[PDB]
Amino acid sequence: FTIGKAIWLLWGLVFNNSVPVQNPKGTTSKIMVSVWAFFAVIFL
Amino acid sequence: TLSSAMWFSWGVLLNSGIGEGAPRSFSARILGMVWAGFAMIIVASYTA
Repeated sequence: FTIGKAIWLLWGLVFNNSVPVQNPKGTTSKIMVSVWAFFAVIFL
Repeated sequence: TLSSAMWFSWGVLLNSGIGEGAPRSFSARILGMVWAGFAMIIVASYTA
């Protein structure tokens, strides 16, 4: 259910929030995906 | 709206799509508005 959409979600996170993603799953991992977005906002 | 609100605000700090709720009053509207304003002005200042 998530093993396929994970690549799309995570690259959208590290790349640009141009496409909506079905991100909310396992709310505790939201910390990890947010620091992922932090990597994004420093790398760009 | 205690956990969802902090999650949304701290995702907005990172310009992330975390937090989908909308303000329930114009006061919350302006509050989140100025919060996001300062968030992006800080990120623009740092990139520059």
